[PDB]
Amino acid sequence: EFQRKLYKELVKNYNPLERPVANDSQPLTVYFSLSLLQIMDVDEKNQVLTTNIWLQMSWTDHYLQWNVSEYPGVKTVRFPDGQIWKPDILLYNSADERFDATFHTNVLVNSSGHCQYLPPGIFKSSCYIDVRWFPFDVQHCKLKFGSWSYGGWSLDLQMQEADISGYIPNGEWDLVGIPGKRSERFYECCKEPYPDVTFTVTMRRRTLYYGLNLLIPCVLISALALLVFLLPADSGEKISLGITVLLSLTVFMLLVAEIMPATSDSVPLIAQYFASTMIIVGLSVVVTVIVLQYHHHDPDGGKMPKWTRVILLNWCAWFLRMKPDLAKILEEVRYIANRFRCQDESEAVCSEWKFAACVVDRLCLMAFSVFTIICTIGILMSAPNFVEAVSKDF
Amino acid sequence: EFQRKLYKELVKNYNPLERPVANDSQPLTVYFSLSLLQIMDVDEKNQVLTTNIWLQMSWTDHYLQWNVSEYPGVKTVRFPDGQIWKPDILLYNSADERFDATFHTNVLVNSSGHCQYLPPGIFKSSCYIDVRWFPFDVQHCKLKFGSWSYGGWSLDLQMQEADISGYIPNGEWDLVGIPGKRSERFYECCKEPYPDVTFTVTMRRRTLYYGLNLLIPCVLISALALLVFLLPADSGEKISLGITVLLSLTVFMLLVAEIMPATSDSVPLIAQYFASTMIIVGLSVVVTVIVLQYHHHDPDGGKMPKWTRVILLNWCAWFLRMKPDLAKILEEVRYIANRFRCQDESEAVCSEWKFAACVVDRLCLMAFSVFTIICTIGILMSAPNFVEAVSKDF
Amino acid sequence: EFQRKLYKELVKNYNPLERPVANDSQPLTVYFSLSLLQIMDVDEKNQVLTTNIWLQMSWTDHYLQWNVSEYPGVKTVRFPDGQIWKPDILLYNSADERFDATFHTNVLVNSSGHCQYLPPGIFKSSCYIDVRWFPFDVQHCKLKFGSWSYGGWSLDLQMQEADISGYIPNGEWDLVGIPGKRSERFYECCKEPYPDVTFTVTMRRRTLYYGLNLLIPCVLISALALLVFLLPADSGEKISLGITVLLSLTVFMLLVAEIMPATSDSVPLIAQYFASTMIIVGLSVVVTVIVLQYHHHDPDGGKMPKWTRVILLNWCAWFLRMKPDLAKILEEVRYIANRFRCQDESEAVCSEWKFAACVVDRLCLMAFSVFTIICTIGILMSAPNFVEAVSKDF
Amino acid sequence: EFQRKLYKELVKNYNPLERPVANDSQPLTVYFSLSLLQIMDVDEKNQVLTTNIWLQMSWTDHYLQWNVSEYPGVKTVRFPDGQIWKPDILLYNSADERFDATFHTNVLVNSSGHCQYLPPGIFKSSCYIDVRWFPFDVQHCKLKFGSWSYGGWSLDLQMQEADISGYIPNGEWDLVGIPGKRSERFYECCKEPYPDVTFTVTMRRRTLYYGLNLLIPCVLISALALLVFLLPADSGEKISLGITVLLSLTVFMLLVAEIMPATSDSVPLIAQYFASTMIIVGLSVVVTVIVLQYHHHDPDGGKMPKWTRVILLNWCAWFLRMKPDLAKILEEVRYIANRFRCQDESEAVCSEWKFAACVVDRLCLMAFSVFTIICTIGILMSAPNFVEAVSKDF
Amino acid sequence: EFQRKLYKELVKNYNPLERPVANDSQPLTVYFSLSLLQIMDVDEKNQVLTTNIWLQMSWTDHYLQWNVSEYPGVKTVRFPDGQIWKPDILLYNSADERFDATFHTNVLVNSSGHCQYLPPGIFKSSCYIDVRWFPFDVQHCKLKFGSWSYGGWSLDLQMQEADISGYIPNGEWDLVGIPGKRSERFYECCKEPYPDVTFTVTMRRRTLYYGLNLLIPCVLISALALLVFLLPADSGEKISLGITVLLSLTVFMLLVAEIMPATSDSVPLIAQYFASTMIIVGLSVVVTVIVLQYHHHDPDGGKMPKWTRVILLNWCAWFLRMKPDLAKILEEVRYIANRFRCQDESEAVCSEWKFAACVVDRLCLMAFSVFTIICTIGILMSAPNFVEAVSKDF
Ligand SMILES: *[C@@H]1O[C@H](CO)[C@@H](O)[C@H](O)[C@H]1NC(C)=O
Ligand SMILES: [Ca+2]
Ligand SMILES: [Ca+2]
Ligand SMILES: [Ca+2]
Ligand SMILES: [Ca+2]
Ligand SMILES: [Ca+2]
Repeated sequence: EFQRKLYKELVKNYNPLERPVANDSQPLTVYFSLSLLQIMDVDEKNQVLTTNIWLQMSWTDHYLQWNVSEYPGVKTVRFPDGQIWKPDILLYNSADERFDATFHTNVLVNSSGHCQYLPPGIFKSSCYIDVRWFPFDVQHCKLKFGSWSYGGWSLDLQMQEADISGYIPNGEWDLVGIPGKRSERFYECCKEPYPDVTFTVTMRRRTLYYGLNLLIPCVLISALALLVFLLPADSGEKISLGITVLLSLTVFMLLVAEIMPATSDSVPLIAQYFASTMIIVGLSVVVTVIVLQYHHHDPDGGKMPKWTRVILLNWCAWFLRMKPDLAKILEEVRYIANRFRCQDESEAVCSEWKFAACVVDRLCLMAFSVFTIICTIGILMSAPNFVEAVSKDF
Repeated sequence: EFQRKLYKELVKNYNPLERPVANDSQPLTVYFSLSLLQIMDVDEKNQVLTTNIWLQMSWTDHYLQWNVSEYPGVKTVRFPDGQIWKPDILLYNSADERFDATFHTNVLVNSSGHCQYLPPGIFKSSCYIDVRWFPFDVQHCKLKFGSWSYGGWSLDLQMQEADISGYIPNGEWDLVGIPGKRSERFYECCKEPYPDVTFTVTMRRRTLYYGLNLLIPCVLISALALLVFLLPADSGEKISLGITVLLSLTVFMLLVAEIMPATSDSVPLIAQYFASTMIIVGLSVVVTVIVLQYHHHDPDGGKMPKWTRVILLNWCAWFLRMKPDLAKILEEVRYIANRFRCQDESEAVCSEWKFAACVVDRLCLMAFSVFTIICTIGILMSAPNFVEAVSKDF
Repeated sequence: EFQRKLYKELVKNYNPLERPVANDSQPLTVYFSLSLLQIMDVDEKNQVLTTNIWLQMSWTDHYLQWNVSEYPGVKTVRFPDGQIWKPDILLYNSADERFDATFHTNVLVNSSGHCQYLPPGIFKSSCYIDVRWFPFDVQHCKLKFGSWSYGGWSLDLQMQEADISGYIPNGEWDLVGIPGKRSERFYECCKEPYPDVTFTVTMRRRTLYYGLNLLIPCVLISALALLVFLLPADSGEKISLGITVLLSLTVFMLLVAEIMPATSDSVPLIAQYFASTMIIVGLSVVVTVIVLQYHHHDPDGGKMPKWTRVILLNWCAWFLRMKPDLAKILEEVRYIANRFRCQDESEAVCSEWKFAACVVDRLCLMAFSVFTIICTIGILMSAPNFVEAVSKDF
Repeated sequence: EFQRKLYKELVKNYNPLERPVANDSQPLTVYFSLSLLQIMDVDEKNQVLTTNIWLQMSWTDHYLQWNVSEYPGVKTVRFPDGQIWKPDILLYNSADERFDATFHTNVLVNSSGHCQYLPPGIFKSSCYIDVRWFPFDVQHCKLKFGSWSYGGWSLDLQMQEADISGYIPNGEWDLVGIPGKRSERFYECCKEPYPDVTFTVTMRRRTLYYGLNLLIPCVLISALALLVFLLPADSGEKISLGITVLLSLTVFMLLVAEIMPATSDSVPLIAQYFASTMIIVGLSVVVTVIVLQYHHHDPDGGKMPKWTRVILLNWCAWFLRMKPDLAKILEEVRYIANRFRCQDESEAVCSEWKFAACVVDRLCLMAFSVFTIICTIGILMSAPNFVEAVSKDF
Repeated sequence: EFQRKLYKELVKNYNPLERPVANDSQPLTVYFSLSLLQIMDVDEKNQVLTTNIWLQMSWTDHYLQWNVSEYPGVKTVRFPDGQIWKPDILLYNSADERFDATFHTNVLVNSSGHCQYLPPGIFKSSCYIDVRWFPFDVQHCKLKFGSWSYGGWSLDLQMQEADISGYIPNGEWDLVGIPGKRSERFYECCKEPYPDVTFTVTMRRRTLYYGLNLLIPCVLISALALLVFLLPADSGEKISLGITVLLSLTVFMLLVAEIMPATSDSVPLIAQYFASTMIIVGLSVVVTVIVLQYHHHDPDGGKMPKWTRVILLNWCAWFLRMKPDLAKILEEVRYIANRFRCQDESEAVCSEWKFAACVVDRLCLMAFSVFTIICTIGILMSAPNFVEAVSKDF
């Protein structure tokens, strides 16, 4: 009886085109805020943040006011899209093909004209995603909101603190906070300035998944590449082991190339770590080739340079703690035995060259172990957020 | 004649904005429920549940009432979207870019004003998908529904049991049940509380497909890694077999990484099982390198430590039940034979070192077999739902 | 002059809400049918059938009637969506995010009120896709259609034979037929029953593509695995060949896992055939390891069990049709020759062990050939539709 | 002043439902055509042609006529969708989920009532894509257009030549032409026939990309498979080379399987060429196994059949142009030398068997070279359009 | 009070169909421009440029004028889509399924009738993407804009400089500039010409990511292929190394084939560089086979041609700076020693053939190093933009 009469009196002469203020010269105050429910996806390749957000706009409408004594029990009214004036607040850095992803809902309005409008939405926004320190990265994704066509002389956009009380954690991102800032900017379109309200979502990557799928797999494969330095040369499988580990390393390099944006603003930390690992395994194949040359050295070839027999077989070999008819028979058997003696001297030279290969294996075992550890530790702990990651996520 | 007259009388002065109650101060009771027809997809990567649902809302409309004696044969009427008041019940945790995925249909209304509204829909909802016990997991996906803009003082949302009579089974998920609960919650938006009705779909993963594509393939590949301990060392193919099985293991690790969400709330069971398997095969490559060092040991190198000739060649080798001119000719032939004797002693030392490699193969064959069985059995039967899975799905 | 006057008289007092019958108590008869133009896609992973369909609804409208003598040349009229009453027939098992995929078009209406409505559409429907016999499978995909909100007391849905005259064949599916059936069902929503009309599309998979991409590639790779039994052991490439063929077999297992739905209602025929093939190649690697143990057997190790020298070197080797100073010189040369004699006896034992490996190769060549043929033939001809496939598609 | 007055007079009593003809009994002539701007994509897997098209419809409207002397400067008027009658011409073989992909724009109308309507659009259409001769294929994709609900007694659809003046070439398809044909067909829906206008886009695949990504890579890999016949047997890498080239061949077979539709209307040319190449490399692995059996033949085994020592070591080896105490010492040394002599005869037999392997390598080098060339040339030049391709694209 | 009165007076008799000019014979001037905010994506495979753009249209409306003295404080008004006349400016080369991707917003209008309309949008446009010089390419993507249905006699489209003040850099593309040009063209549709305004976005690819993911990985793999020329032949791993590096090269060839459009307008620079690298590694496998033939040459086979013993073992070997009863015993031992002597001469011939293989390794090491460097440098520095790339991006 009363709800029917109010809806009829409130729409008399109403115009959703008119900005709802008593004095046309003043700007209309609009308080903007939002509630962050869920971070659905951070698309590092497309540089897009997907979020589930309820936006919160509130203002006063001069013409949507009634006396609750004259409409008993009628304290709030509701209006759908197009039936009352709303602020046309849009996400400026939308990455949605439709641009505006807001699902339109009612505007709630109480008897003093106070209007509340909380349209839900799944929003996609453009966010520079800084992959310099990935997977130990912190991202600061901006969500810029402002009236599209109402400047500051017409619409006084004000900011209120973001709501995270109903926020649902994500398993890949720890929300650090959603600080906001109201700015007043000029655009070359217009002489009037246009206020906006930007919310910056500070979200920290959780690193357990990436530790177990990217960082830890790489360390063990790096350790496998050092088993080439422990394989005997006579096994015949050093290059197979080494080059196969190297082919195992490209699957990870393509996994990173597939998830990282194709940008030149910097080189990700993961890229520097995988590139260094692949250069340490790629250099262990180069060293393996040199080792095999020493092991398979032709004894009747060039003698061992004196610099080599001291640098390897003395210094490094100490540091590593390795260490008438009867005369014709005589002539003929002497040839057989002398042939054996020549084979022993050639064999001794071969064993001497083989021992050099063993020393080079041990040296480059130690050398590549130090390179792996320092590069692994140095690259990973160069990230500002590495210590925080191992404390919280491990 | 009568259907035409009723549709004309029923819309006189009607307003789809007005909540349809006789006394404005009372809230309107709305019974919400749903019918689960089909679970279309559980997206574990995007944390999204897709379902085919008919929602069921029912209420009374004070103004949609007629006397069937005055409209003979006219017992029900129908109204499309926007022509009569409806409750704006929305899925709160929608994951649809449009947010609201409901296909709007008629509202059926009989002569006493009882309104029935059953819009079908394909819904996408946000569901925390707990992959801790995957593939023997049970999921509890919530579907939260409530009026967006009508609080409890206006809309008394009530719950009714979910319908599963027309439910069509899925081959990957056994519906355990769809219990629902009506809750009354406060939000920082509003001083009035807002009732909602949540339905939790309890669905058990069926594990035959994952047994045959993830778990069983892994067991056999684990068994293949133990064939390296049975390959003779002289074959020249131990590292090839071992490292190739290890490269066969990464295809599965990338298959899991591709279907699992990138989260740090826990490590899936499948991840722990594949990671342990890859550490058992990766450790069989380390042990294989040690075996080859023993087999290819230089006889003129360091002698065998006394601890090694007892631990392996006595204890473990028993447990495993393995086990003037004529003088110049004399001098020259004595060298040939003594050279042969030195070769036999060197060969005996080599065979002794080769026998150690064989014992180490058998020990690590048994040791890695126990590790594989205990890790396989221990990790799999640590799942609460493993026994149920093998009973129902196998 | 007359078309303008008819469109004006026909809309006087018309209501698209009113069901178009003269007697409100009777149900309106609606004949439903469809024309199948093209099967666009059978999505076995998502269990979705895509089809290009024109639906065919026809009924009578009491108020859309004129005398063609009074409107010369005006024999048919046309009305767009929302301007005249239509039946709200929907696909019940729609898999489209919008649910209703029908493109709305005109309703044609002649002078006696007969209405024809043929909206085209690309439809996606939920279809249980039975992959038990894939790729020799026949599918029976249902398309359930009925009025959403009009029960049987209001809408007498009747069925007419499906049109396939304009059907365009697909290269993967031979349409067997589109039988339909009208059913009358009750739902827990409603006390009134709701008729529906279901069309079952019986479509046979054409198997040439899958013969050439799945079945034939697998047979040849199975034959390659038997070449390991023909490779000499001294080549050093048996495990490389065997395990490489095994790695070639996983690419196919992942191709099947990617196109098959992740369901536990059964194991596909292709899964049983590839799993058996991979178990025959995986068992040829196990047997290869045993062969290499025989070939590389240490002659100074355990002697050959008497059961082995009869089972292999007699039975199977027949079946397969294989088959003062002068005394010091004397002492020293006798050692050299006796050392040679011991080497010959050790070599004879080695050749004896090598011959056992050759016999085992031939036995397991024959044994695995029979297993491959019987498993290949047995699994493939266990399909009811295998004989039909080779007759029609090959 | 005049544009305002014309828009007001022209809509008086106008009805967009009425077909715009003076005599209702006559059909309305509509000239249909189109402008082909760009071929966006030919989807061979989904059998869908995407094109950027402007459609061109023109007709006369009896009621949209004015005297330009009475509306000075007003020579054309414009009307948006729904405000004037339009022909409901649709693409019949649309593959778009919405079915109708036309972007609606104004209808231009001059003073004699002539209406021009050029809606742009991105269209997806169903096109049988004949992959028999891929990548040297020519496709004839039909675009069928006709009024959905207006038959020939109401709408006289006429055809005009297609415009390609603003056509923008594509790098994969050379437009050969867009011939059109107007047809008059009957459908089982209706007793009246329905004219349509079909345009067939004849487009020739440009083959440079596919020459460099499919055909040329395959030829070189085929040539690599012949290097197995040049590898010495003592290298120990024949199977590794051969089987690795075979694994290199499957990456291409899966690339083709991924881009080709899963159809059984024929076997593509590329499929026959890759299948023959893989059977020539797969047969070079079989022959390699036979070669290794000859090379590793046990000298104490079965003698060489006389047919083998003539067919290979005579004929083919000519064609290929290959080619008291002193008596105890005597007894003992005679054994040593006779043992050497037996080793030489066994070695001579081994070298004889090794020479057979070399001849078989050279024969099968020549034989597989001829097979590769004839199969490569024969399969490729069996395409009708191969000569055109190498002339235009190379 | 005044905003309400202006919105009411301004819509009296207004028609959004009427072009807003005082004199109908004159064309309406419209200034078109745009603001480039962000380049979202350059799709080289689909030939589509995605951009975030605000379009800027401005014109005068004769009927939207008021005296601000009569409406105090009312200086601007706003109108939504369909309520006032707008120019129907469309992107001509749109690649969006909807064609028009513009998000409609208000038109701002001040008291002298000046209208400003800045609809945002995410636009997809067809752009010929010239991949000839990829990854050192510069692209010139056109965005053609014009009124769809208003020709030059009605709509005088004028151009204004593009705004890039709010442009946000992209990590893959450096915006070089957005020059625009206004053109007046004729179309076969129409006798009247139709102005358009085209903006060409000149964007330079940033090459760090592609240097590290495509170019640098390829160089090192090319260097690895040269390690085959340093591996000793006795290692038994030359083909394994060589062919494995060749299989490592196909992963890159498929990565390029996946991101490049399938076009025959040219061969990309990356394609020529990878194809040359794969032909240098593929030719190092051919040369490796020849080397192994020399190393494994049968000493009892054909002698070394005199041309070979000079070209390799003299010239190239200097350039490279490589370098009664007692008579029976006598007869028997003479055989043993003469057998040894024959083995030494055969061994000397073998070592001579082995030395040739070593020289060929060193020659082809140097030769392939020069080929790699010249092909690497020559192909890369043939790009006009290579020097700019290394200066700016490295
Ligand atoms: C505008 O109105 C004011 C007061 O009503 C008047 O003085 C002024 O002349 C008007 N301007 C025009 C251009 O008519
Ligand atoms: Ca992420
Ligand atoms: Ca699932
Ligand atoms: Ca299919
Ligand atoms: Ca194509
Ligand atoms: Ca790009």
